[PDB]
Amino acid sequence: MKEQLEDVLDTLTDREENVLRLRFGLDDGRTRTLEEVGKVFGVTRERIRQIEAKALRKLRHP
Amino acid sequence: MKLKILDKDNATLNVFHRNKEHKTIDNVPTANLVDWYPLSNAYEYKLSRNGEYLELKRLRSTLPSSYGLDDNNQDIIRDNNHRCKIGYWYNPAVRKDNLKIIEKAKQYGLPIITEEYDANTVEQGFRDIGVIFQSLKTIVVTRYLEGKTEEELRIFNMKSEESQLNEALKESDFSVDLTYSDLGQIYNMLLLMKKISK
Repeated sequence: MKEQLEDVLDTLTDREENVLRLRFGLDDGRTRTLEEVGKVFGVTRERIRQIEAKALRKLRHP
Repeated sequence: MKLKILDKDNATLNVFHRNKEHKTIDNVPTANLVDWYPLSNAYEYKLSRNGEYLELKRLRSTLPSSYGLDDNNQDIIRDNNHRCKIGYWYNPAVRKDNLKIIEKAKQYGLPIITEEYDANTVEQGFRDIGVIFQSLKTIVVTRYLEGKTEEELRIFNMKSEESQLNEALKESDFSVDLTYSDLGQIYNMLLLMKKISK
């Protein structure tokens, strides 16, 4: 789901999209723990998880 | 705040304005992003009350302060050297901090947005920053394991590499925080470069 994930990212803000790029290793190839990602954003593991959930839900519909 | 790079030369920017309303600004120049676009993950732009300016807003984050805005104080937010007049695409505060970030990236052997680059060199930059992240994750657990040197290391060591890394990161020093902040802004820069060079 490289194209579909991309269409989803287009609907998120810069910040949310980059959370997901980091998470899924879309740029450097390496997936990252919710904790690495949370540290990069200065937010909790849970907030990163909610962003990921929002994206998966968007990924399912269209 | 959503910046879309349409091609090497042209972007659009969509920002919250008021109520439920967003505004989309077209003909956004890609050339100068360093001078305006905040690289910090703790901030984003909103449209000013009158539509002439893009004004900074602090998100809810533990990341360091940038652009002289510690939290949302409209003395600084509304001030001319802290915002970006639309179509002028210059924000002195943002530019100043962006530039520190740039010099740091240059020091780490990463390509930078103010000098020439192409897709290959950006890709190499993402390779190298990935290496930095990984090494960092090794150092973080190393340092946590010293602290925190109790013979209960066995308890920690009952976890997987990921749970260990997670607990160490959770509990780390402010210094480590600063390293991750820096790297996050550099990552944002490399992504702007990737997108421009597509």
